[PDB]
Amino acid sequence: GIDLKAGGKSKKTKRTAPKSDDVYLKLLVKLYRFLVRRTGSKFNAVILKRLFMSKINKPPLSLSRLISYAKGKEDKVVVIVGTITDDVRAYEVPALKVCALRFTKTARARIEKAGGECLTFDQL
Amino acid sequence: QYAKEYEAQERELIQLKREARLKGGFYVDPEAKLLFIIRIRGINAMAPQTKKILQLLRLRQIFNGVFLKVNKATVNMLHRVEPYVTYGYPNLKSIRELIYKRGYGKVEKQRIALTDNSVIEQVLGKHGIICIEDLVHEIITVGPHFKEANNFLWPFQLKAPLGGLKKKRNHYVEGGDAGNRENYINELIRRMN
Amino acid sequence: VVRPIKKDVNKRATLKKNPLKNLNVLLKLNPYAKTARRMSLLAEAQRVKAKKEKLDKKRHQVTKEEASAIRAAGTSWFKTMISDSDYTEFENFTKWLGVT
Amino acid sequence: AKKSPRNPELIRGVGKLSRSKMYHKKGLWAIKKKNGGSFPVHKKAAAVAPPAVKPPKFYPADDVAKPLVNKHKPKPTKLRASITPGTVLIILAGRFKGKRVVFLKQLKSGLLLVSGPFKLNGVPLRRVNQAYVIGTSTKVDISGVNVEKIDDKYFAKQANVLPQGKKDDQKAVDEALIKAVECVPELKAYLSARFSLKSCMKPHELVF
Amino acid sequence: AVPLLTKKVVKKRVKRFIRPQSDRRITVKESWRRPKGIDSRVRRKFKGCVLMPNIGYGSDKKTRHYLPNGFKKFVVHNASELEVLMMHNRTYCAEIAHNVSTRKRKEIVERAAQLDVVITNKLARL
RNA sequence: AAUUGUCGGGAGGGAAGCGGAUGGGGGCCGGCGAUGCGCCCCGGUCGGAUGUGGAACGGUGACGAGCCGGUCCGCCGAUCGACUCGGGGCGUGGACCAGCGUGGAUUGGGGGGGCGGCCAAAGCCCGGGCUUUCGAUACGCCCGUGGAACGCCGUCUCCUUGAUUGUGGUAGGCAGCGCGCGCCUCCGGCGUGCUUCGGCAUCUGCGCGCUCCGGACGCUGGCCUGUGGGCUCCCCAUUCGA
RNA sequence: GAUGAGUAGGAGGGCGCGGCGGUCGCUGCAAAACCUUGGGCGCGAGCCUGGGCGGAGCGGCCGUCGGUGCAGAUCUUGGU
Ligand SMILES: [K+]
Ligand SMILES: [K+]
Ligand SMILES: [K+]
Ligand SMILES: [K+]
Ligand SMILES: [K+]
Ligand SMILES: [K+]
Ligand SMILES: [Mg+2]
Ligand SMILES: [Mg+2]
Ligand SMILES: [Mg+2]
Ligand SMILES: [Mg+2]
Repeated sequence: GIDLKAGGKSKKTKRTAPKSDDVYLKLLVKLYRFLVRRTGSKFNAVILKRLFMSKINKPPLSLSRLISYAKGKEDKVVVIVGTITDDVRAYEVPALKVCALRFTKTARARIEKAGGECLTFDQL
Repeated sequence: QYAKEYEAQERELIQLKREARLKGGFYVDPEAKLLFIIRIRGINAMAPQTKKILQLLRLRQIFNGVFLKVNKATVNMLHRVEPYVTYGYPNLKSIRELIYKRGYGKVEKQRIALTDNSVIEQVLGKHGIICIEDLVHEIITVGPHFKEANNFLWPFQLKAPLGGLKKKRNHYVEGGDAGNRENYINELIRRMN
Repeated sequence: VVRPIKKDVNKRATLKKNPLKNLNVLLKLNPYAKTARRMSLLAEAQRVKAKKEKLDKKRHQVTKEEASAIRAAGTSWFKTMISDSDYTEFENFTKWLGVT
Repeated sequence: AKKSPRNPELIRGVGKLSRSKMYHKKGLWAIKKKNGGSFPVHKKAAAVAPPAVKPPKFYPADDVAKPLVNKHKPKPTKLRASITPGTVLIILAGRFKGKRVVFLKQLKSGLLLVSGPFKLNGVPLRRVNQAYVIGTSTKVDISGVNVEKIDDKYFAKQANVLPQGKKDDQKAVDEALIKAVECVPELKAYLSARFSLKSCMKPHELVF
Repeated sequence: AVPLLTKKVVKKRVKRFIRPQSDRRITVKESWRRPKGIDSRVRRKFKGCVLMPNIGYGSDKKTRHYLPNGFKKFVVHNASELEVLMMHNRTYCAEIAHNVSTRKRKEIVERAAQLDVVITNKLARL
């Protein structure tokens, strides 16, 4: 015998792939698996890990909060693994470069009118 | 250089003993700085303190062996588990044979056989240990990086004793096997390796 | 930006051979073992040849006076080693112990 | 060209001399001196271009696996020290089991060439495996026996009737063998009689 | 066809795992069922009792599912289905489904002979 | 299906059945177990350029140009290639099962040698002195750089053996070492430095090779329709378990 | 590379039955069912197949659904 807990095996469970059946999400997962393997980038690793997460673990970000966080960094590409929703409490929308899994119609229209772009993760 | 150093050390010890006799006094040998400890009892029906100490010593299986630097703390820890282990002062031959035949290094928490000096260099290169002989010298002399080298060494998985044991339920002093058998651990290592 | 592709990572584990038996593995792990073995064999051959020829030298590491001092010290040490107590502290058992 | 080995081997894989002595004996210093303090550089041998193999007539649907290189090459079979030319051997197996024969030489394949002689016990020039033979202490002079032209190819099958040439060769070889045997008294009877184990005979105690 | 498989087939156990007491009670069938009784000696693995199957008996993956002839089985219902094995004749053999008629079996056999595809039961309904 | 009759096989000293291992008998199996491959000669069929025209068409580009390209058909030269076409020669070759050889891994034995430590062994023997006994002719002590042979412990090494086993399949890698690149009188010797005076990874570079070197290869035999080989099938017997 | 006990209990991956939406097939040159010291695959639930009988239908695969898996209940009915 060997004095080990559960024979030395792990007892923690984490996501290793998306539980969703979305083919586009699967393709994104393949893309970022390749990126993580062949670049060793911490950003890519974080993106890959978040691509596996459930719905409640990918909460949306409001447009007003996005503007507040992007203030002073409009030249950088803001990236969220989740949805971006419109906020009727935000009056002035600056030009922003935004990447997300999905945009609501109102948020996309407001960003495009303000002069930004809505990007997917392949474009990112 | 290491071989010359070992030979010179043995000669110096003999000369010191002889000169002490000639002067008519006594020469007290330096206390052992290194111990080799072998677990001799199974994992059944373990007391909490004994089990915890054996885990801290990295002796999780019967007939596992490990080196241990001699310290007040380590000696007091070993005193608590004395009935479950037998230990002593390893020889240069014992250490060399153990590392050569059953020496496995820990790389990324994996057990890799020491088939090349590159395995040792990858882990202990920062400390100047890049060869099996360097590792042996560090272990035997208890050098500055002894802790790193010893932790790098995976616990030795020794076979059952070739000639058996006398009685593992009694101390070595009473004619059993448990406890400190000092210089006599080397013959046990011969039979167990 | 991708790092260079790797094709030689999936190498089969090298079989472990005991250096104490085969020479090549021992030399690979420790080249000085070759010199150690050569010197040991040559020294043994020289000793055997000297013993056979019976022309061995008469070597004296220690001079005569120091050898005599060593012998005297050893004799004194052996005498104290075999020395025994007088057993005079046990008065009630003097006759039984034979001190008288 | 050096006519003697520079470094005799104390044991297998260890030389008697060290690297410095080997340098001195090989004379690398001499070569450096003669070439001007620098070793002569020799260009790598040019590889032979592969032949223009004709295109295959078939294309397999699977990629056959090429075995990995094995670096071990077999060595010649060893001959036991107890077996020397002229030694009397006891056959332990086959149709001639128990027969006592004379050993002549070891062939290239490692088998032992033996003769009865044929007249004495009916055993012809034959090959016997060393593993099925017992070497005795009895030796007979075989200096006058010539078996140079006999080798492993003598017994090769051409694939019922024994050629007369083989019989003549056996007679010629056995003439000298029998003449040598006649010198030792009772050796004729010894060779004509087979070996057998009787009651209370222990092979592990018999000396042979 | 020369089979591609080279490793020898090794079976850790060739005996069936028969249900306990199926020899005793007719109503108890042979198909394996793991005992769940609290006192069951078979469940407790008492020596000399019925053996229970476990993953340790698993076949070597290289030789798994390989028939004694060195090929793998594939059930074919018609000659059209037969052609799927054209590029795998060194690893796969065809077995004609039990319900195929003799008339179609003849055509399947002829096509397999043309394609060098091994049939395990080519003599059926002949 | 339970259950029953008949025939055939088999077993049975106060249960039967069952797990594991062989064996006897029976039953079954020919993808159960190959006969091809390469190089030549002869004969028979089918096609043969990078040349020249036609039919349709493709890759890329931009479902444009340009460039490149394959399939089929018709001709001048070229006189070659192929055939699961036939015949004749040389070489080589299969499944399974055994024996043997040389080696790797793991492991259990047997026979030696060198060195060191000890009261710098103890003892024994050789000489020089002292001592003088009851189990009567002893115990004995030291002086010699006196001499052989051990004992235990430790350590370094050589040789020789039995057993189980070959997992992988694109590497001439790593480590160590020989021959040539100089000569002589070739069991060896000749140069520069450091040495404990024995020796030393100090000079140690290339080409070609060898090995205990990134996991077994080689040879021979038996047999292939047989009273052969195999079996997870069936009935039994036996040892152990139950 | 390390490792392997499991009642109550939890979970994962699989086997099997009957329908529905699709898809690919089999069958009077013999389907289902049943029978068989024929053979084989899988650790296993099970599956594939030879032979027989039977004499009219049946199966694989992807989704999806359910009155979907028995050795027991002094269980039910029938039979012995
Ligand atoms: K039953
Ligand atoms: K289990
Ligand atoms: K072997
Ligand atoms: K269907
Ligand atoms: K069946
Ligand atoms: K269904
Ligand atoms: Mg272990
Ligand atoms: Mg106790
Ligand atoms: Mg019935
Ligand atoms: Mg229903």
